Amino acid sequence: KFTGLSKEELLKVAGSPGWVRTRWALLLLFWLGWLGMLAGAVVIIVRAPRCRELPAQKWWHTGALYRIGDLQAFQGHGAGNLAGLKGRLDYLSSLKVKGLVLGPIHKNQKDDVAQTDLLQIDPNFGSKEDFDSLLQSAKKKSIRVILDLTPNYRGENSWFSTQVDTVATKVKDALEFWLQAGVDGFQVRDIENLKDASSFLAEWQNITKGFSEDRLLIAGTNSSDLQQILSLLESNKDLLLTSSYLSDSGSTGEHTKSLVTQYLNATGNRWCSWSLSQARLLTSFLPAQLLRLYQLMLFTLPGTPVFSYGDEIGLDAAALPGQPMEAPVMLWDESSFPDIPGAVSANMTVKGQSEDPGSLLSLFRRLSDQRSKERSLLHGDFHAFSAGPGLFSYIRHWDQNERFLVVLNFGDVGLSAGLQASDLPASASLPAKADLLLSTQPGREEGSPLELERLKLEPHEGLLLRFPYAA
Amino acid sequence: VTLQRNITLLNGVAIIVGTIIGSGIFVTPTGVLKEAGSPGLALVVWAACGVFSIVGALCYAELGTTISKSGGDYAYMLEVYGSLPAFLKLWIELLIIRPSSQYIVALVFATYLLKPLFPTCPVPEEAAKLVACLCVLLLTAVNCYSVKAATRVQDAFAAAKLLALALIILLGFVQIGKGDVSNLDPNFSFEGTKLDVGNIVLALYSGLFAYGGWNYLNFVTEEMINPYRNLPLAIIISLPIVTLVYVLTNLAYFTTLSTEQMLSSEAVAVDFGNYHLGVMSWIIPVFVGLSCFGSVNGSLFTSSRLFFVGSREGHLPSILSMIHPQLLTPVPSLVFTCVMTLLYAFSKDIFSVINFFSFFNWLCVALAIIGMIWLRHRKPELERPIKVNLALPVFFILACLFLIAVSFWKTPVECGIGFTIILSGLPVYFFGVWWKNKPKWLLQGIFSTTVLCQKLMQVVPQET
Ligand SMILES: CCCCCCCCCCCCCCCCCC(=O)OC[C@H](COP(=O)(O)O)OC(=O)CCCCCCCCCCCCCCCCC
Ligand SMILES: CC(C)CCC[C@H](C)[C@H]1CC[C@H]2[C@H]3CC=C4C[C@@H](OC(=O)CCC(=O)O)CC[C@@]4(C)[C@@H]3CC[C@@]12C
Ligand SMILES: CC(C)CCC[C@H](C)[C@H]1CC[C@H]2[C@H]3CC=C4C[C@@H](OC(=O)CCC(=O)O)CC[C@@]4(C)[C@@H]3CC[C@@]12C
Ligand SMILES: *[C@@H]1O[C@H](CO)[C@@H](O[C@@H]2O[C@H](CO)[C@@H](O)[C@H](O)[C@H]2NC(C)=O)[C@H](O)[C@H]1NC(C)=O
Ligand SMILES: *[C@@H]1O[C@H](CO)[C@@H](O[C@@H]2O[C@H](CO)[C@@H](O)[C@H](O)[C@H]2NC(C)=O)[C@H](O)[C@H]1NC(C)=O
Ligand SMILES: *[C@@H]1O[C@H](CO)[C@@H](O[C@@H]2O[C@H](CO)[C@@H](O)[C@H](O)[C@H]2NC(C)=O)[C@H](O)[C@H]1NC(C)=O
Ligand SMILES: *[C@@H]1O[C@H](CO)[C@@H](O[C@@H]2O[C@H](CO)[C@@H](O)[C@H](O)[C@H]2NC(C)=O)[C@H](O)[C@H]1NC(C)=O
Ligand SMILES: N[C@@]1(C(=O)O)CCc2ccc(OCc3cccc4ccccc34)cc2C1
Repeated sequence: KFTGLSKEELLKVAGSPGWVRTRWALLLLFWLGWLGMLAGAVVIIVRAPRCRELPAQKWWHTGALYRIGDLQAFQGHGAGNLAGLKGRLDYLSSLKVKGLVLGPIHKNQKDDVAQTDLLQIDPNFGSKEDFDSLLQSAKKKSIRVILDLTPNYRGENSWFSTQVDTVATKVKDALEFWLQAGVDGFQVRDIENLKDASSFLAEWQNITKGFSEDRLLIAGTNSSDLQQILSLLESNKDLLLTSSYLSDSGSTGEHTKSLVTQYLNATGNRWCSWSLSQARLLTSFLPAQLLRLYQLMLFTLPGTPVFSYGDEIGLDAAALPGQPMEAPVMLWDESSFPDIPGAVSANMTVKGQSEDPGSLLSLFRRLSDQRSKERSLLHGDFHAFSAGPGLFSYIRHWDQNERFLVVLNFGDVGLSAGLQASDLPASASLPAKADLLLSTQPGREEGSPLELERLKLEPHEGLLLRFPYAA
Repeated sequence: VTLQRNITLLNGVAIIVGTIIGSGIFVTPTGVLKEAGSPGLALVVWAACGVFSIVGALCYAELGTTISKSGGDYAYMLEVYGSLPAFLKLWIELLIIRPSSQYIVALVFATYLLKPLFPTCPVPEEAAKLVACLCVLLLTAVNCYSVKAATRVQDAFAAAKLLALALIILLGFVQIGKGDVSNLDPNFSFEGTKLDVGNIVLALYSGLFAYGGWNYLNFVTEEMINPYRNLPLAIIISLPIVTLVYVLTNLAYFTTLSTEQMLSSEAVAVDFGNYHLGVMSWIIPVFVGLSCFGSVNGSLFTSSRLFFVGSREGHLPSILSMIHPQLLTPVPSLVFTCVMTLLYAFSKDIFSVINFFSFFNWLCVALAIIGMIWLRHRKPELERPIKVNLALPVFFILACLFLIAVSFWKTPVECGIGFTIILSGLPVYFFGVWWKNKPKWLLQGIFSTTVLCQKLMQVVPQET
């Protein structure tokens, strides 16, 4: 029309032979190029390796457990009943705990065996109806409830030293009673005082699994010997066991590294629980300068971390006047500890530490959401490797997600890292430049990538570097 | 030889519904919940974007019945503001706006159709790029074959995506029919509403992405059977259906998952299928791909017709707007659309072009509606079958100017780059359009390549 031909000229010029063959050849060439692109997409899709299948986790695989042994000392005086515990479930949801090990609330008088009853509630905590309301209130907050069924919890010998059979007989009915009531698990402590111990846990684990597969059973010892632990873990393998295996030592890092790796080796990389005791705080075994390092360690090891109440604020029992070491008072606000008024401080309480970004509670909250969200920390693979003389370094990696690298300094001198990897699998080998997610000590800005060659660590520092799946 | 009108009322309804309901209902809710904080603020954002799009569609129905020529939102600016702003709109609407909008939906199609082979895993990227290019090439071949075939494709895929969203909605209804509510408590659903309207307008942009394509029947007029009735009746029927389905789909999303369950998710429809279905949960990514296929088809249709109209005004080369006889389809315009859409497959991240150019995309609509008011006052000798109440265009102009002025007030570093790319067409306008009396070194070569493309594609000029 304006820069081209018209109808008739084109129809008598572009109708000649050759041009028809040209446009038909271009048509078939276009369709063969389309089929070539389809084959190139198919052989790229089948060349992709595959992707791994998820291990079908339980609810206690996805976070931490929280032990509240003494209910009176958790809230305080005048409110130490089961009904007041409902008011703290919004605070417990800020720590992102997945379970709750309530202490033994049953009616136990004293060392007489005939008067105690594991079916009845002690009246100084409440009744059955405010327990049923507590279970339904915790069910809405996505928090499970585990009931401690240790029979003689007011006394020295915890399993009724006279005989063994009837006290183990009432536990068998108590499991079925409280499972019908609607609890999610049980705990028994001090099983080293239990005669014929390993053949009772199998029966109780059988009943607890025969009700449902989503039910837990925790056992607790005061042992530190590895073989006494493995002997209890012979026929049982889905049993959770809290002990004093890490409460022994750890002045050097090569001791803690060997203690973790030998346990994971001798067990067979099965699912375990990481703790420091069965009913004690972290401050009962560690000085105050190592409380951040062990909190970084317990949240990144392959298992379930278990804590007592007050371990997120560093609740020390010996840092106050006269008080039992089995039940310290939880420091909610500044007006918590009533007598000797003027012994608590601002950095010793919950609300004082709930604002400070460089606090201990802030570190607990920043670890407890990474543990319950990231895939290579939920069911990732573990690999430790050799490092500088005093360090503990390891890597968590699941399939193709974000890889995590933890470096810990269990010593009092400034060290260079020297991450001589040299033994990792080729899938999860170290990069040249890793990022930073947090640090235990202030004086580092978070988010900018370092490089793991001249990596320098001040004393009692812990690093949580991360790096993505690449090649 | 003309373009031979075929579009019925139901075909126009299918065009608008299939082009609007693409990928945004399956991708964007995480971005809206990230900037709103609370689910109730997300639902009021979705309803606000719905009412905004309805008001703009009524104004565009009145404009499309007034002027009634093809290539809408560009012919309406050419009628009022002359040739240079129309060329600038056509330049930007070509280069950045059309192939990136097609390539995004094609890539979402390819990503979601390959999810059952890689369930918990990142899809390999070049397989997705190749499958997206295969989608684009198949749809442009179908469009080059016939127009009735393309309308049949759009009809079938619009019905398919409607039934898919109906399935998701009825699953969300039977979940709340099981006597307990995860979300949607009368006092909990608003807990988390942040603030800072600057952090609210980004959620408004993320919601307004999912309503894009509401004015495409204005592009594809001059091919409608009885346009003066069947264009506003298509708009009125079509766009209220989208808003209701969008708010019900968000409501069904919220009663399966909690808040930060969705804030840290990757595909909220795949998780929804994982919850309410065991095996046979691949139905939902299959249906997401089937939605994005029809959306790509409708966008290719309207883009080809826009460049067809833009060639007729002497703003583009005249090899475009040449119809092929015995098929009666604009073959070189379709080839030119597909070539640009495949050319934008070289970018790594192309989602970061939306905030570079949203201000111009709403500035052109505001300019067209200002021109509509000025044409109603200046030139009242036209036949107007529909006449909107005033202060609907005035409120729409005020809302568009609010969005423009706010986008120059929170993120002004991308709008400068966007305005830098806009004025790059000003050398191009003064070479080809304004600069006549060209040398014979250039006119004979342009004539030769034009007649060569004519002999290749067997296309004649228009005139009938
Ligand atoms: C690509 C495969 C598709 C198959 C069909 C082929 C169709 C080819 C369409 C090409 C479209 C690309 C050009 C876009 C439109 C711009 C041209 C225009 O508006 O002219 C109308 C004008 C109309 O001519 P008419 O057909 O004689 O009316 O077009 C021309 O005169 C020829 C223009 C050729 C454009 C080639 C690309 C040039 C890009 C700009 C280069 C820089 C020029 C400025 C110099 C100073 C820069 C600092
Ligand atoms: C960069 C530009 C110049 C390249 C453009 C090349 C086209 C993309 C190729 C691809 C296939 C070719 C043609 C293949 C077959 C022909 C014949 C014709 O098809 C028919 O069968 C018409 C007879 C009938 O009614 O059945 C119309 C489409 C056409 C021109 C096609 C138009 C597009 C062609 C020229
Ligand atoms: C839901 C169904 C339609 C599947 C959609 C995907 C299909 C596998 C693809 C492959 C081939 C495509 C189309 C190829 C050409 C046409 C022929 C067309 O029939 C005609 O020839 C009408 C043209 C005329 O009458 O002149 C109707 C079906 C259609 C759109 C096909 C519909 C199916 C398409 C989109
Ligand atoms: C319970 O654990 C035992 C071994 O720890 C398994 O076999 C049961 O053994 C007891 C005797 O101690 C019998 O009373 C049961 O009848 C046995 N169970 C059977 C035969 O199924 C067994 O693995 C566990 N029980 C179940 C039902 O799984
Ligand atoms: C666990 O605690 C007990 C009590 O302090 C430790 O001592 C045992 O006490 C009981 C009676 O109280 C004796 O019958 C045992 O013989 C004592 N154990 C030993 C080894 O003599 C016990 O040692 C603690 N366990 C560990 C591993 O330290
Ligand atoms: C600890 O792990 C090592 C490998 O990581 C294993 O030790 C092997 O033990 C067997 C028999 O005990 C020896 O025959 C091999 O030579 C040992 N290999 C190495 C590399 O030490 C084993 O899995 C664990 N060790 C033990 C004693 O069980
Ligand atoms: C709370 O803060 C006070 C003051 O910031 C701490 O008191 C310091 O304690 C360290 C070691 O105990 C001393 O080296 C400083 O000299 C003390 N400073 C002052 C001003 O007294 C107190 O220890 C902190 N409480 C806790 C539990 O860390
Ligand atoms: N509803 C859709 C969906 O897939 O959900 C389908 C159709 C469609 C059509 C046009 C559109 O415009 C997008 C856009 C606007 C302004 C500037 C841009 C710059 C670059 C790229 C795109 C820009 C959005 C959508 C989303």
